[PDB]
Amino acid sequence: MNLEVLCGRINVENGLSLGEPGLYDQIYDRPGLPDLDVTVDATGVTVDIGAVPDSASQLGSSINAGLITIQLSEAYKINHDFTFSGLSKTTDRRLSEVFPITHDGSDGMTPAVIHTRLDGTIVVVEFSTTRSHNIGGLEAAYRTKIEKYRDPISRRVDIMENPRVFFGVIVVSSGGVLSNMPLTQDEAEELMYRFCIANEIYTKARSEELEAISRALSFFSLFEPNIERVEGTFPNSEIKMLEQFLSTPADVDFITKTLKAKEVEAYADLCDSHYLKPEKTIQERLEINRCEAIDKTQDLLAGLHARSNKQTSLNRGTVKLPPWLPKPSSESIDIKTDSGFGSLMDHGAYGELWAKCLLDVSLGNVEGVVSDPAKELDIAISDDPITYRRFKPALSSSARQEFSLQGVEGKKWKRMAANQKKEKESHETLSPFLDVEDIGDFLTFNNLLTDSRYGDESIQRAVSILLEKASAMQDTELTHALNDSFKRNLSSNVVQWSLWVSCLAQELASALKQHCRAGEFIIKKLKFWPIYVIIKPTKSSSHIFYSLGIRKADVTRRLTGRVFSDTIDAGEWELTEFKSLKTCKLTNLVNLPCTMLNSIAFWREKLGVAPWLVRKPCSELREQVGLTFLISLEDKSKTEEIITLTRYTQMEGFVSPPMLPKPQKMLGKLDGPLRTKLQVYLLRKHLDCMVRIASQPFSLIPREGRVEWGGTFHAISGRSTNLENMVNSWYIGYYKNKEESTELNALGEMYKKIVEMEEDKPSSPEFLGWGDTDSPKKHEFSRSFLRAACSSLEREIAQRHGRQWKQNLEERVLREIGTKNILDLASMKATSNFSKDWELYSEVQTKEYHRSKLLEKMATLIEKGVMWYIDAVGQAWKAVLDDGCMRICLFKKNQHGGLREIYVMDANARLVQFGVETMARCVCELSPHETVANPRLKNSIIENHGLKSARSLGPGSININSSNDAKKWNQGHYTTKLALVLCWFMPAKFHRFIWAAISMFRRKKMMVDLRFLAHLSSKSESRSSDPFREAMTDAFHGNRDVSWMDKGRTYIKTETGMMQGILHFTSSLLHSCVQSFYKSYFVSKLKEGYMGESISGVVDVIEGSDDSAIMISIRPKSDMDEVRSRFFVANLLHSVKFLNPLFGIYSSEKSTVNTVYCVEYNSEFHFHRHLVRPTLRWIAASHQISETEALASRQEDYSNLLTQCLEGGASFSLTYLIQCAQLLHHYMLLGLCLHPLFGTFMGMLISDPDPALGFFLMDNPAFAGGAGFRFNLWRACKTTDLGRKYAYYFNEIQGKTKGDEDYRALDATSGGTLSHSVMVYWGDRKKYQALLNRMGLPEDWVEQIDENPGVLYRRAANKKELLLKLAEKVHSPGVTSSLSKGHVVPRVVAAGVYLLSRHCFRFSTQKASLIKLLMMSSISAMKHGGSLNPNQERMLFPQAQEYDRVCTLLEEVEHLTGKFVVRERNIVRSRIDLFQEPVDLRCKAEDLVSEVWFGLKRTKLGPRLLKEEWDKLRASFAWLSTDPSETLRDGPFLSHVQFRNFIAHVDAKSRSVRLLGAPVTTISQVVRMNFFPGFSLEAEESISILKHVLFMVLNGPYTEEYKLEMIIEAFSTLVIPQPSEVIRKSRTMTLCLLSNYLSSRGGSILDQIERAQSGTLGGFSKPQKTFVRPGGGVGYKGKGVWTGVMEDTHVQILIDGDGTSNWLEEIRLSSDARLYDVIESIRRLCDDLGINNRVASAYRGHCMVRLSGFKIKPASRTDGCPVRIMNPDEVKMRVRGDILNLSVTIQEGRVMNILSYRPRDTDISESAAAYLWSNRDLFSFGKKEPSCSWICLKTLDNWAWSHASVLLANDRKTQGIDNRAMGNIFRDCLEGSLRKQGLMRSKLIAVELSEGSLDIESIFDGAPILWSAEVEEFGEGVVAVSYSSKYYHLTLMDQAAITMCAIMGKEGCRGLLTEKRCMAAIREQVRPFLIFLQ
RNA sequence: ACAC
RNA sequence: ACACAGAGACGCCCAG
RNA sequence: CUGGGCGGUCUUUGUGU
RNA sequence: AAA
Repeated sequence: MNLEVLCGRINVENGLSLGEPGLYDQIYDRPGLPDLDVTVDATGVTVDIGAVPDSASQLGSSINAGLITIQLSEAYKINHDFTFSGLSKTTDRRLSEVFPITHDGSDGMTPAVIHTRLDGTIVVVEFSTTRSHNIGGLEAAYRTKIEKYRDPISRRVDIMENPRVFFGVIVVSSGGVLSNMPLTQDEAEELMYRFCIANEIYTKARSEELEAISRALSFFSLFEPNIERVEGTFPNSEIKMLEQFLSTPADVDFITKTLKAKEVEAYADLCDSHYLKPEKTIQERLEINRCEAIDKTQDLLAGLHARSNKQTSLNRGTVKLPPWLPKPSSESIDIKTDSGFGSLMDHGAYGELWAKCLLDVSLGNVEGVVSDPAKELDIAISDDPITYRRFKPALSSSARQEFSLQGVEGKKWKRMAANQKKEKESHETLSPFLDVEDIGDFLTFNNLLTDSRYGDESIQRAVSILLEKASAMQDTELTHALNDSFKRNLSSNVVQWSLWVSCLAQELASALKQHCRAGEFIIKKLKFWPIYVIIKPTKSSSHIFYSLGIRKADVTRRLTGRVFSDTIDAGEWELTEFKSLKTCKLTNLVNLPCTMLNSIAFWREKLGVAPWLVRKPCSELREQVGLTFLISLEDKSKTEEIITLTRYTQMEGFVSPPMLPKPQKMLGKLDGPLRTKLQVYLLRKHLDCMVRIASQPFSLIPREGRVEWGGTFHAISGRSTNLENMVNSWYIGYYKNKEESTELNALGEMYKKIVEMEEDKPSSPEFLGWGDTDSPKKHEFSRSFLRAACSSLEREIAQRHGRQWKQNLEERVLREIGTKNILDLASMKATSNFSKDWELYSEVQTKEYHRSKLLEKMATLIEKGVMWYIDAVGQAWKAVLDDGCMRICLFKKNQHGGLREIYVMDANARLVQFGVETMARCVCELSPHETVANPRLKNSIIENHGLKSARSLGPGSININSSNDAKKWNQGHYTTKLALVLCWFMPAKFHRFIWAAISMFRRKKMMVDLRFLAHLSSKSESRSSDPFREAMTDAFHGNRDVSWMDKGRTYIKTETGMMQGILHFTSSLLHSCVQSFYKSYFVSKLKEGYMGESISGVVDVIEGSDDSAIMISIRPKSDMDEVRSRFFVANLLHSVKFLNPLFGIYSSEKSTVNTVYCVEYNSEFHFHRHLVRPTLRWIAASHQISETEALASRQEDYSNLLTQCLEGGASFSLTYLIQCAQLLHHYMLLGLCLHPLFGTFMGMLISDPDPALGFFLMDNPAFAGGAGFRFNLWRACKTTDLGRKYAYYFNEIQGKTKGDEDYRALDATSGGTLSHSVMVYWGDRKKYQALLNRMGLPEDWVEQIDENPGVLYRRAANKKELLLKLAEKVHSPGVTSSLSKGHVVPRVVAAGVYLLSRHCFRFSTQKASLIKLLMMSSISAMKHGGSLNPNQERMLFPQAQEYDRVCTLLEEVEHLTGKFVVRERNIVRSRIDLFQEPVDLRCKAEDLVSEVWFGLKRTKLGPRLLKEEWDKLRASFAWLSTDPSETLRDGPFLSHVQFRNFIAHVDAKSRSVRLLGAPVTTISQVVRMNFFPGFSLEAEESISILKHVLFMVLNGPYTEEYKLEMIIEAFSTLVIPQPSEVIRKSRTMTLCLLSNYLSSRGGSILDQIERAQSGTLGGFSKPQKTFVRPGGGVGYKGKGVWTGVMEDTHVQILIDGDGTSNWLEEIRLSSDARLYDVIESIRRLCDDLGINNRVASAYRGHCMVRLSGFKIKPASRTDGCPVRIMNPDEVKMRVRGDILNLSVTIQEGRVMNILSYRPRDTDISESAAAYLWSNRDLFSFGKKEPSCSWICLKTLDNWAWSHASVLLANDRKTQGIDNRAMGNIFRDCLEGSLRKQGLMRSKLIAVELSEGSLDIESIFDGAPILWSAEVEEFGEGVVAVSYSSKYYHLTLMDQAAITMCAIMGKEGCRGLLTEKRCMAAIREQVRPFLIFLQ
């Protein structure tokens, strides 16, 4: 009954003892069984245990009666669970805790019992049970459970000083207890009786990576959704339809007939809508289309004018801020004027209070008018110790009335006649005939781009000084020219206006939180400008009101145009009426100057204008810049809809014959109330563009392979421009703020959208998944079509994947669900607390609903005893089923698209939904054409398609594309259909749970905002015009009946649709099924169509969720063939919209069908080879910051936003200008225009430039966004006093400098930045403290983390560690702190007035300021006077080698001397890889620390290498100790959390940047030909020269003897350093070993090769046969072995491959001494060489240790690989076909290569060729001057080429020129050279009854016929296969090619290249040009 | 940051 | 002034 | 009909990459 | 030369 008694029943002796197995047998005459009940429901297994029968031996004492609960997850092991429910420990312990770590790979195997016996000894007891009625099973179990632990315990006890260790395996069964301990027979009999009870319970109830599989399998097998309850609970939830759909086939007659009907309907609509028979011509068809567009537009205009307020002339500005540009100056308060404060009284109410304020200020105090610079100096110097000016004016009644009209004090004057009049008139729509000429005149003529002549001003001087201090790192003239361009942009008329507007908004944001008494006003002066603002602050949520007053003798300049609102004139002064802004609108105002700078820079770069040249602006720049200015200032949600729709509108001109552009479709969304002038102007321009593009398609102009579109134009302005400018002009509206506050008068559109499809729900359920339908109405579908689509996708997946795909999918989903934890849930996402309580209004009117985070629910679940995710599914399901509904809350996120309808989710619903989401995500990852779970397929389907069509069809193939969308993708997908498709794509076990989960979605009670219901219930009268408002009001008040109400409740019921987002993969899988069925149908129709001649074609489908693209390519043979094929493909693509309603899709009207060489899948516009992605969208989002605890993380986020701009296609100069704008934004949020003490902070920053102290690191101009914050930090450390400060800090960390208390930056953030500066306070911790004390976490988590540092690298063992990790995640600097947020930027910028001088920055107890911290560091960093040694740097910056390599390339390109050249059409997305993980480290720091402290195999180094890496890490930190506890006491930290953060934060990361440009060391090409569009930058060691030589040495026309001779010469002449100790496949070590083999300046060559490879010396003694996969890549299949020497042993590893898998095999060894190091090294080697371990070895004979999953197998158990124990003068150089193999010529039959070297195309540089050419009298290639032009990149002119041709002749031989090599070398090189400028082409039964409009001839009249237009394929795959040749970037004979072209005209050999004829006799003129080929 |  | 094919906000709580 | 002090105030951000 |  107690473990300690039987534990102490043993004797203690030296060494491990396995005991003696004692056989037991029952003798006590067990009477029978107690009361046993099985009640397995979904919530668990409740077993009722009665009183045991009375026994003669009185057994069953500890089986006392009661109720015991067993979870369904832990039901696969119930016999063992209940057998030992007694003496089992109430804790769990790992072997690494009680025993020293040996790194043997079996130290994580936790046993059942680890008992620290009371004699200071250790014992282990392992339970076991066998279900066999004999002793043989007992013996087998005893043997297995003794071999599982006999050896590792011996390994750990050899080290242990006291070997007092005993092993305690008990083999319990039905018959006997085989044990090596002396057991009391009563206790043994009791345990046997418990096992018998558990066995009978298992019978009556059943009716590391393997445990999760078993748990999930047992749960899903035993889980029982109450379907009988479910049907009565949720509608349409019967399993009968599901099993019928699974059972019955698809009726082929129904599918056939429906296909015929839909196809003829599509044909009829195409004929009658796109202007077909009676036969017309394209001109008159376009004229009729234009007339139809005119008719529809005038109908819309009439329908909008009918609902307007007439009033053709109306006055209100579109930018409600005054147009004045004042000259900045020093801070001063001048009040008195010439006329005095007596003329201001007689000018109105505004003048009255503007005189009152000035009278109060002048005859009073100026405190609060401006922030004093002295009052805060005393509080900045000091330690541990906002004041707005307030005045109440006279306020006559008329003035109060006028203020109440404009919003000020406007609530008490609510029922006045004038106020009610204004309220009546404010709800009146305007008219599209508004006569808007002010805006049109403004966007042609405006002074915005004129310079303001304001170069020297205080804000400009401060920003310029900061810019120069940033630029101090890079003094190149390139940087100065870009900085002068930025200064010139900064001096413009519009940015000098936006600077004071941003200052005004920054002052207003801080003033917003302040509150005033009734009648009070606040007067403020802008910092640098003589502008006075009177501020009336309401509640912070409410609007804040401002009036602006200026001297009017200081208004030096005014922005031109009538768009700005009018200003009251007070005589001397200019005043403006009070205007209103709230928090959301403020974001655009603060960010206006950066926005305008990014816009002028973007458009200047777009229009070919370089930054360095200064020119008069053109018209188009004014248009775009003014439009951005206007739309940014107005910030209204209706305005940006028009431009986003003009995107779709101008996507119609790419539609080709036989269809006409039909843009008028978009008018169904343009019908919306227009309440401003800019909206009317946008509507008018949009309709004019609509008419223009309806009257004429965008012309396609074929060229010599190139295809272009012409006639493209701006939507909102007349000017015609390039296609890129139009595509980027579409996105302009994105400048408007994405997040805007939703008022209570809104959200009615949301409820209208939700319930719109609810009314149209069908009542007969026969068509909702039961029967087959033709033309369903709004929600129905046909199960035959659904089954056909899912069967087609099943066939496609089974073709793509293996035939066992379902079994592996089941294993995948079970492993995913089983490994899920509760802690992996939560993640601080909002949930819904809607329950039965809230469902009754006026019960809940008193209390206020609050949404809560999932973290609290997960805390309650953790305290509930639930640890895995699968243990809480049953309780959540029961809670849902006991409620009969799922509860959903609502929020209105605003998206740059239309609008979002976000549905929040209840915690239990989320728990149930997560499982089916994972189940659908796995099958989506198995799909071959989806993108959401397969990110790869997005760029590998639309780009492979050109290559695939090239193979399948042939050269000169015409492509047709479609772009399909969905307009009602959220509501319309009836849950039955999703459940049917999903259950079709699953095994049978999952089907029940899946169906039950989807059945929950049938009823979705959604909470309506209680504040909205407060005013809905208070007004029983409906009034209004929109019928939905009246419907909801009547339904609530009950004088109407709708399904979606229940007579006075707070929930709107809903039966249809899948809520937006919560199902993201089931509907994606459905859409993939639809796309696959469409592809199959298209293939079937293409194989037989148009009279039966098979139109050769390929169709490739791609889909996400709603956006999809169908692409069909064809290759015709004649004009009639071309036109008929194009018409047939057009019909196939047009039938999609008609076939779609058979599924629940409902094709959108924003789709684009029948486009030739254009496709827009996911906003990536592929216009033939040109790939266009808008950069304006990411340039607009450049300056949206996130809240930061530290200060360097803000700059890191800025860097991420800049890098995203770089991905968008922005030029490097543009990227640098955007970062210059970001600098200004960072300093403005820091306080550059609010805090008086900023100047002192600026001076402090100049002396000490430090990241995380407010200094901004500026990137190099040539490479701007490619390199993250780490590279900038490294460069500044190399070349500033930041190196001194970092060295000081790392001396504090190393411990050689005390520097106690303040300083000691012992904490680091992401991106390798360490600082002790953090503003934890962040405007207090009320919400944080509420979250902390609401959850029952232990507030002493650091004390248990210190004593148990194990849980920082392990997933989960027990609940206490789960609670510790939860407490860690609830105190993380980012995960919990950042998540709480509203509008981030105003909240941040409001802190700019106290951040600089107040106590906010904690020392990472007391708080201080930025100034205080800088003054404290002013006596530390300067005083330190050190530097960074290379070890210190190479652990502060592990990637330093790549950093200096990149910096060398960047340093080379500085000079601004270059040529504008011709632009490149091809334009693709290359992935240049930079800053790869360095190889000379062998591991990372955190995983190495985990290996040393706990023995977790995260690194792949073993005991010797582990010890070496630990030795150098000790060299880094002398107080690092193996034992984790001794490290915390010595090391300068506070807890293992701080140590873990510090270790993990500074590391090497695999940086990768994608780009957009010409296809492609490779960094230099991007540096040159990406700086500006159409401008090469034209910039003017030892191993680079060696690489450049050896590339053409191995790849060249030379002879093998001459090859190796010049190899030896090149190795001897150059100087190569000694090799290093790398861990992976490197080439520098191979070059060094190759050099040292010949120089012989070291030891034995084999030893150096062995140690260079970290102890590995071997190769493929028996290689494997090579097969070429489609793309090259010779793969290794067959039988082969690998022989070498690992760790002073002899290995013969055998490899076997059959397909794309290279699973390993029998591992032959030579001794058992160092198996573990051999295993680690062999794993490393197999990872580098591409050898996995999945297939178990076929061998099953004699073996000792198996190998499966690259893990140690303790036993032969789980059969794997049979690991069997059982001349430095013959080496040479093979040189045998461009591989420099060395070989050992090991025992006869094998050659055993040891080193390889493959010269690639990258290793070519300009300098090396010139230096070799000059040093021609230094090597052996100086002779044969026709050669060494193959080694050095030369240009062979007429005489040199004549010399080469004379040398060639027919057949001549030289020393090493060989024969038949010059032929193919010249062929490849010069065919590629001729391909550069052109010349040689690159890589060369629903029938329509044959009716015909005019035999499809007049339909295509005047068309650019394309089947003879030599058009090329498009796709990054086709630009790579053209560059796949090893000789592309060579200029061997290019002048020869241009002279050939000049000789033979443009045509010349166009014949001979195509068909052999030029004039049949040319001979001596161009004979060598033909000798080159034939 | 994007897409629902 | 914001929001709106008229729902709201234009300050909230307490004391007299 | 006048005064006062409070207030990341309130939740405002779901699902996946 | 295997991604």
